Amino acid sequence: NPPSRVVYLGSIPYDQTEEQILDLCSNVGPVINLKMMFDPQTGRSKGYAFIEFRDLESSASAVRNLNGYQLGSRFLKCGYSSNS
Amino acid sequence: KESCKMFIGGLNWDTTEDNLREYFGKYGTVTDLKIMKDPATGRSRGFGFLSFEKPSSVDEVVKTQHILDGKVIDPKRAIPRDEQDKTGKIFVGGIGPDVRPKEFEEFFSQWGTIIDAQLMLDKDTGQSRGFGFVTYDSADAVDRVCQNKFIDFKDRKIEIKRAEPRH
RNA sequence: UAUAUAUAAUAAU
Repeated sequence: NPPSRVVYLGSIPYDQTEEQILDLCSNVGPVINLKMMFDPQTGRSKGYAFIEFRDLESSASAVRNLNGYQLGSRFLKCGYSSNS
Repeated sequence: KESCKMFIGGLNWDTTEDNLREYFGKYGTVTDLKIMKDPATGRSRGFGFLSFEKPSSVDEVVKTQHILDGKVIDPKRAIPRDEQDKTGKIFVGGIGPDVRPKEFEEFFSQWGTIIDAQLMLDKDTGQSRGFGFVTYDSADAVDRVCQNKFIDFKDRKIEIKRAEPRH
């Protein structure tokens, strides 16, 4: 469970979904997984999407080059969770 | 130096720093603490960093049970990040018609050391639907009791289930 | 079916 590997996109309006995110993040190299959902039950999360990168390699260059930048109401966060 | 900072846990979604301190400085002396709960902005994770200058206050603080809002707080000395991630949590379904956390916590206490376990109650929020929670410092015990989904409890079996991770 | 955390995370069943 390293300190960087995935990116969490939370404060993001329906303006940019899996299509825009798929490149707002990838904007550096290859990615791996991309997921987008809202808060149908929680009733809180508006635009949440999980973007897993190739690994500390692409994540190093991506999260380091881009992780939290003027986007939406909050800046993308450096994720790390990994799924076997 | 080796010990002094703590990780207040189970904080009620309604606590302040000066308030949390005035409450804690009842044991010894404290130099600083970083509480997150912010009733003014709205709400935040319920935890609190207590920078106890005298490592002792930490020993009695974690070795003592207290109730700020009267809900349920869990004070523990700072815990290693890797140890926190290793800890696993399982959610228990179904429970006796009138079981108190005394047993439950003692119940699971046998196998798999219980780092943070307990039964929830409507008092905590109002969802006394009938459930339970258990936390071990490892996932090995989880998979261990896992094969034992339904377990014989007081009078009603308990359906064990992962805290959420279907795995 | 439900959970108050290491200052951050959607869905499901």
